Amino acid sequence: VNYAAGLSPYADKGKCGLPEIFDPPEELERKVWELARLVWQSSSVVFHTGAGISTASGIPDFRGPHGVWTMEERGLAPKFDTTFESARPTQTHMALVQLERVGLLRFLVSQNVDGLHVRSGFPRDKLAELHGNMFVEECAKCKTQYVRDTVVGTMGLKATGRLCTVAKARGLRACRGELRDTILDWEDSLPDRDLALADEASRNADLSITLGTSLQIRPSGNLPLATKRRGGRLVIVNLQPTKHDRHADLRIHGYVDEVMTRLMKHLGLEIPAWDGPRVLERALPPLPRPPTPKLEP
Amino acid sequence: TARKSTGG
Ligand SMILES: Nc1ncnc2c1ncn2[C@@H]1O[C@H](COP(=O)(O)OP(=O)(O)OC[C@H]2O[C@H](O)[C@H](O)[C@@H]2O)[C@@H](O)[C@H]1O
Ligand SMILES: Cc1cc(F)c(Br)cc1NS(=O)(=O)c1ccc(NS(=O)(=O)c2cc(Cl)cc(Cl)c2)cc1C(=O)O
Ligand SMILES: [Zn+2]
Repeated sequence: VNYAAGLSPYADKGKCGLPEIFDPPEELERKVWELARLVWQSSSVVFHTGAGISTASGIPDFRGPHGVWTMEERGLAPKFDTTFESARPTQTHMALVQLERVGLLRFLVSQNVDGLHVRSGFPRDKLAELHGNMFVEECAKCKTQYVRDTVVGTMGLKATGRLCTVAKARGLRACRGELRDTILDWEDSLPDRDLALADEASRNADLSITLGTSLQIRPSGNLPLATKRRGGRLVIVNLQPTKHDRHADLRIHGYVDEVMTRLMKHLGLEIPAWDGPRVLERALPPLPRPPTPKLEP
Repeated sequence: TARKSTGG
């Protein structure tokens, strides 16, 4: 599909280029108030993110009106406003960080390979990156991951041409195994651990909220349904329709940054600014739950 | 081990 990238040209791209819907301003405000109630009211909240949450940073999505697959399907080159290294976390990224700090977010499941959740400061132990991360390479022998500052340079679980530097438990001489990228190609198996954690988080969630995914790729796209299957609610935030629209308790057609901005105001939380790449391996001890938010005027 | 696809 990406020719020098060496990825499979046999992929089903799914449904590309559906038109975007925008809920009218009055209906948006009402729906976002309803989301805020649901966040507050709910104990276990899981977010599911896709490419739609990095469009504001200048990274294209896959199946939107100017998505990478959409353009390929109609014979055009994709367009990218920024590089992966120089992309900046959005308000949505930064909002999710704050929601995690205050205990309003149990787990975050993402299909994005852009590295922006990690670089935003979001704790890695509350994050499943189900399709990989451009910045993360992994040792074939011992499974040790390396988070880098620049993209590792291959895709499709290929060798990056660097070796493992871990000194072993008994002997403490270098492992030397082959480091590979973590970017899944079409029909590669997902990461065992990350999927299991995402699945368990999703099963036991009482609210799943999807942001900026069309939910066409499995198993990622079906994880938000497991929530509904055990009595939970499902909120879908997306400009295009999604594959699972019919199962949503609440559906919001608007820009995701707007929704998250309004969501945080209703909860009385500030969205932090971003200092720069800050890899956080373990979640900091929880901030106290904020004071009860005020009801709709 | 579950695979990344559209599944249909
Ligand atoms: N600012 C925004 N606000 C809300 N929605 C938006 C915004 N920008 C775009 N969207 C919506 O965001 C949605 C993006 O959906 P898709 O482009 O299918 O990508 P995926 O992340 O679900 O995952 C597809 C996987 O498949 C690939 O092969 C890779 O492997 C991916 O990991 C669209 O419906 C847009 O309308
Ligand atoms: C800084 C850098 C060092 C490298 F070694 C390599 Br390779 C690339 C970069 N640039 S990067 O921003 O991180 C970078 C990383 C990955 C890709 N992906 S890609 O497979 O080329 C590709 C991109 C798009 Cl939008 C459409 C298609 Cl069809 C294929 C692009 C860039 C970039 O050039 O924008
Ligand atoms: Zn190793």
